[PDB]
Amino acid sequence: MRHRKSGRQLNRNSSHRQAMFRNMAGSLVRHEIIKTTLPKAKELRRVVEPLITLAKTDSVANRRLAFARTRDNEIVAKLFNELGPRFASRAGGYTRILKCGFRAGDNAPMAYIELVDRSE
Amino acid sequence: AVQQNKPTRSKRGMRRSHDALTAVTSLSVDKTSGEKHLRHHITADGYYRGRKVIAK
Amino acid sequence: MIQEQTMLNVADNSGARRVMCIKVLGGSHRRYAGVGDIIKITIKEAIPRGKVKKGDVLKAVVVRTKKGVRRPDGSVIRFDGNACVLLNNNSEQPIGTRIFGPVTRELRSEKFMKIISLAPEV
RNA sequence: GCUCAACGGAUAAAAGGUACUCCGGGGAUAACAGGCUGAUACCGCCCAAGAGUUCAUAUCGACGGCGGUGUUUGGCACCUCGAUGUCGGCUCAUCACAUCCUGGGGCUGAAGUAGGUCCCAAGGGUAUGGCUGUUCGCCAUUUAAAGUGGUACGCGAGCUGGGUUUAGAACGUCGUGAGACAGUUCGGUCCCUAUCUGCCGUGGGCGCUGGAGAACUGAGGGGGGCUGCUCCUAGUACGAGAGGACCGGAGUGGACGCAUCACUGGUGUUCGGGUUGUCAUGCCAAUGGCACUGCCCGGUAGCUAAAUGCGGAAGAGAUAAGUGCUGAAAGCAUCUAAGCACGAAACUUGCCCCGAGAUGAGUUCUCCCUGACCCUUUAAGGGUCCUGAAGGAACGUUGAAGACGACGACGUUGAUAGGCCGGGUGUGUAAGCGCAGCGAUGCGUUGAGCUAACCGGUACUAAUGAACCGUGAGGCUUAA
RNA sequence: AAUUCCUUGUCGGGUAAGUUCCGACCUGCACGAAUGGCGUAAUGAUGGCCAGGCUGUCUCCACCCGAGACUCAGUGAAAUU
RNA sequence: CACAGGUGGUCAGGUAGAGAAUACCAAGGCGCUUGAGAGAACUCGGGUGAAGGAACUAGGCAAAAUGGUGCCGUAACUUCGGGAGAAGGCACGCUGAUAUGUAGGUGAGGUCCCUCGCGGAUGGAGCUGAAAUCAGUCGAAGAUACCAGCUGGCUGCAACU
RNA sequence: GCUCGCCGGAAGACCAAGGGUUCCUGUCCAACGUUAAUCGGGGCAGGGUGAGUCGACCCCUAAGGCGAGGCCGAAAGGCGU
RNA sequence: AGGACCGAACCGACUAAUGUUGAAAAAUUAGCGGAUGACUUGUGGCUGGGGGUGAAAGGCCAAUCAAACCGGGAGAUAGCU
Repeated sequence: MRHRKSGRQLNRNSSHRQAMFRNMAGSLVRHEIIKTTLPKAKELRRVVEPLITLAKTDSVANRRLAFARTRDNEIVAKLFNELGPRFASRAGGYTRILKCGFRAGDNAPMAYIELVDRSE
Repeated sequence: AVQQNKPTRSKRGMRRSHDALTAVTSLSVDKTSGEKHLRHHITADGYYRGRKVIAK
Repeated sequence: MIQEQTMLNVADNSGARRVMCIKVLGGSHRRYAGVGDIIKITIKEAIPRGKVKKGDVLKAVVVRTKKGVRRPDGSVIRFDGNACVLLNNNSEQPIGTRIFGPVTRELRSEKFMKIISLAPEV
């Protein structure tokens, strides 16, 4: 019974869920635009936006927290060097989901997730 | 577990009366490109609400 | 929260050390005896040359539980063990003289006044 | 020349076991359950010898008599052998009333408490364990009570498989033996994805007569209806005492039911921390992966019980057995014939929920549409152009709503979801740095760092201009 | 008694309560001496009984994590009739 | 059947470990030929659980529990071997001193000798290396994970493998 | 291609047995692959297996088989030097 | 030393759950017995159906066993359906 609960199981155990969202957040920070499934993007919001919010104040402790949650020094560097200064004047809403049809293989609803000002 | 009597064409059709597909009610027209698209979905060329937010 | 088959310590000098509840008295299908409730017990361990002896069947009153009592303000008093005080079957007065360990005010009824009087606390 | 005697005479000549089993048949024919019957069984009544301290009928009732049920044991062989799974247990029940408790009452060998028996009454309630495969039974301890029966001795396409009823083995007994035993013992495969009826939930369609949005009435249906103990009246009535009430009133419990999360807790693999082994991020330091969430310690929201609120009613109407008042037939007497008054947890209401497909489709309030032409089998007819209202639906962000439908909130005229800010809660003093110590480690910065679902805010992101369905005053008759 | 019908034989032990178990008895229906009798340390995925510990076996179920169940796209059976 | 099964022999790295167990890794190789959602009943495989603790049941079925090393201690009975790991109790991580690595193992140089070298005593450098006592110290817990006996009593049968 | 996860006394490497072209390249996706398929152990075509030293053959024999003459047996045939 | 003990490989199969139109015409998971011996295993050989083999269960003899399978007598016979 799901009364007032948050988070989608996505038909995975918690370890696989954490690993998948770590990889997907790395991909989104790297490329600034990724095509995924709609619910996966809905959860990638909750995974990626706190990380960019953490990337505002540049400190060693925040770098180590980001590396703990990402396990990619290139992603941590890009966050704290580019996306912190980029979004420093924005109160949340760092991302954008655009629905883009359905997957041919399994008819899954598809969405692009983008950073709100990528300019590419 | 299993039938005793063969059901009929009639009962088959009555059971299938709820299998009809609902066609798309109305497609939305892009304000800039004028393309037809599902509402709240981007166009085939990559437009949405008059803005070209797609790499290709 | 005392059922059938549950072991209780004895908080009196009647002689019994451990007793087992074999019927929760009251109504039909009654499940649990809390503090201040009368139970039917069998003695499983007893000091030699005591008032009572092993195998005896008689009545007892629950005076301490691990489940505890709730007070009207919402507080709970829990104990590290379940203990009872032996009673005569046909008179319901305690067999022993001394009471060991604390009790609660749930025994503040006209029948358990003799337990409350000789209890060391509360 | 035949006890060929099984006497229309199989051969001159012939016994058994099969549970290691087989094949053709039969419901022509047994075991289960069903059917007919009702000897038997159980219950009920008629007579009254007698028992009952005197006393047939308070309570019993011999010798004998008559019914009822279908309920035990049986009788029959009607269905089933091209299969209707057997005993007990668990889960879930449902009716009857020949009532176990609780209610009402007559009599009593009813002084009181407590009982007995009979009549009315089926609303609700109606044990836990030891032994045994058990149903029963004995025992222990309870309860207001632990009712009696029907339902395929209810319930295996719901569970089990202890017992019976396979194949292994052994004891006693029987038999020359193979084997056998209504003797005992140990072991010993229980399939089925639900088409139809039914039932519990939930939708789509059309209808309800112009469309749409709400709010209702309530025909009808379902739920619920249990009870203990203590105190007062009152140590009163009654009683030689021993004991000890009716009626009425108050409190406090057990079981059951609904709701809920304020509290006490459980859970909380989405929060924090400790720690083992190993790999890794170049290395220290710090983190991550993996080992049941590695193993543990706590713990948010939600869900939840053991937690805590509430409930069973009172009242009314018509009555059952019963009690009467007046009162003739029948000058009296009589509860009854006329008439009148009481009378129970049973009935109808009152309590809660569903409820207009209630096709007998109901009522009320509000909103909306007020254009031209052609056509002909003239009609509640067809067609073109203009128009497309109220509203709905669809789509999107979604919910303490939900399997999917459905239902509720919201879509820039915006707090609907995520984010963000502040708080709160949880964990328990992060990392970096400094100082002390040889070192593990400790102290300070520091109740620090981090913190899911929570609370209060905030348009940062996502909820789009549109299109889509839905029309254009709504039949006839009679009457006012 | 792996053997005893009556039988849950009797008495005792253990339990609140013991048709099972242990010990004794002997009216052995229907033990008995290499189809061996009676004991026996050790051994046993062997039968029966009792106790400590342990527990969701149970009172009485609650919450959680995954795989199905449910919806969507693809392919696409069966018994039976 | 592109099927959770069966199929002889050889090879055998690191860390921890008694180990070819077990955990995590290397070389090397794979994610198992339908997926996407949702997060009802119920079923299957697991985690945890207040109070009680076998009241369940035909039966403790199944689960829970025990579980390592060292030292101490160890019953009836017995065929003198056993029973026995009976039962039961204590200790256990990390750091430092003893002792910049101790006891022990290997053993270069160099001395020396030699029927002579791939040589035998001396020597101890370097390398490896238990175990224990004491002192301190962190945690709720030091066998921390995986792995890893439940114990006892009475009795039938069959000696035992 | 980068991350993630699993095995690692195996889910890694190599043989015998068994199989027979499944091996490698180019091309195609009807059918086969429990879905799609550009992919494939699928269809089509072409290519690929080099030994004095590895194995077989070879020389020797074991269990066993066959077996000139022989013994035996209705025939078939059995045994055996 | 041991038909000794604990325990992997290997050989087995006591309990439970699952599964029973199975992943599987006997298996999977968790536990479980033996594990230097009366052990296990590869290659080849021998024993043939009223026969073999059997630490013996009527067990096994190619998913078949109180008398295998194939072909024949054979259209056995069937007072039965």
